[PDB]
Amino acid sequence: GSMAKAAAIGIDLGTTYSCVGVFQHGKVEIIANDQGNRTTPSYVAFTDTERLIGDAAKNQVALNPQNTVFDAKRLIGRKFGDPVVQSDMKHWPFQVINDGDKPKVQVSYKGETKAFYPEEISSMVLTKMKEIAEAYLGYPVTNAVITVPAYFNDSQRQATKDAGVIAGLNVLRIINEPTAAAIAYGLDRTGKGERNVLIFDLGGGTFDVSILTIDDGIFEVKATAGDTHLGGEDFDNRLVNHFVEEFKRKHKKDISQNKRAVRRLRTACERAKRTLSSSTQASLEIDSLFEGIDFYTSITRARFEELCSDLFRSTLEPVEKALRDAKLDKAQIHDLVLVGGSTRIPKVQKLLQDFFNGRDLNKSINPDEAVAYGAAVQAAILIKSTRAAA
Ligand SMILES: Nc1ncnc2c1nc(Br)n2[C@@H]1O[C@H](CO)[C@@H](O)[C@H]1O
Ligand SMILES: [Mg+2]
Repeated sequence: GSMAKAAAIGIDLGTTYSCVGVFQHGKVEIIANDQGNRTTPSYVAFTDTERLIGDAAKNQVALNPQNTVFDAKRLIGRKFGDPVVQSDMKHWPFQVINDGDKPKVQVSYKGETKAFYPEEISSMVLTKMKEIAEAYLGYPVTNAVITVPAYFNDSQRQATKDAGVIAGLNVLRIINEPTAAAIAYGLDRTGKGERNVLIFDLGGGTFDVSILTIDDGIFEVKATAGDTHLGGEDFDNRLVNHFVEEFKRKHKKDISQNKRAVRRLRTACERAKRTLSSSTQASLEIDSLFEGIDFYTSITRARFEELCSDLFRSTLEPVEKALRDAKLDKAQIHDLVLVGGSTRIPKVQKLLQDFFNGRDLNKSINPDEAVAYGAAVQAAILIKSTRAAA
C-alpha cells in the first residue's frame, strides 16, 4: 500500500563545527562520522588531486592555509562591502574576492584557480553531513531541517536554503538555533501558560544570548545580545601566551617566531583546556618543542581560571543587556539552557548560576549537540502526514 518513509535529519550548520541527528524510536541519535566524532569541522580543503571535507580538511590546514576554507557562515548572504566582512578578511589566510559586491573565496583546485560563493562552500559541508547520516541509516536521506542564528536576516536565510538545495537536500524549514536548543529540552511541550527561556551560547569565536517566550508551543524571540569577540579561541590564546612566557623563564628562549612550535603549543593548550573541565589539573607534554628542548609542564584549573577571569565575567554583560531589552528581571526567567562546548567550563557555569541565585542549568544534552538534537526533533514532526479518524 504505502512504503516506509526514510527518516528526516536535523543539521546544526555551525561556524566552526557542524552536527547531525535523527529522531527514531522516540529518541534522538546524534550521528558520529567515520572517524568517530559526534561533531565535524565546517572546513573544506582543496588540492591538486582532491577536495577534502571535515576532519580530513582540518587535519591538513597547517601546510595548506591558502586553500583550506573555514568560517563560510560569516560570509553567507552578506555584501563584500559590509564592514563585518572587511574586518574578518584580515584574519583569514584564504583569499576573499569581490564579484558584483558579493564575496567569493578563491583557491587553487585541481590545477586551476577557482572561486566559490559562500553557499557553495556550505553545500559541501551539508553534503558531508548527509553522507554521515546515510552511513548510519543505510539508505539515501532527502529531508532536513537546518538551523541558523536568530539574528540572520532574509538574505542570509535564503542563502542557507540555497546551500541545502545545491547539496541535494529538501529543506523542510530553516529554524533559529536558540529555538532548536529549547525544543531539544521539550520546553514547547509544557502546555498552557507563558514561559521565559534564556539560551546562553558560548562558541569557538562568538557569544550569543537569546531570550525566548513560549506560549502553547509558539516561540517569540524577545531579545538577542552577545559579543562577537568572545569565545573558546580567546581562552586558548591566554594559555598560549602563558606557556610562551613560562618557556622564556625556564629555558631563556623565545619560541613565538617558530610557527610549528606555536601551533604545537596551541594544539596542546586547547586539549589541556578540555581536560581542565573534568580535572583539577592537566599535564602539557611536548617533545622537542624548540631547539630540541622537551616542554613537559602542568597547569591547574585555578591558574587557568585566573588567566581567563576577565573573559568569563564579561559573559554576564550581554545577559544583563538582553534582560533589559526583553524588559524582564532575572527572577522572571523560568529556564536557563547551555549551548556550545565552552559552556562545559565549571567557572562559566558557576558565574551564571550565581548570577541567577543558585538556579539549575539545563546541560544534560551535550551543549555542542543540543541545536542538532532540537533540529532532528522538529524534522520528525514536519514529515508526519496523519489523516484524522472519524
Ligand atoms: N569540554 C570542553 N571544555 C572546554 N572547552 C571545550 C570543551 N569541549 C569543547 Br568543543 N570546547 C571548546 O568549544 C569550542 C567549540 O568551537 C572550542 O574552542 C573547543 O575548545
Ligand atoms: Mg553553534
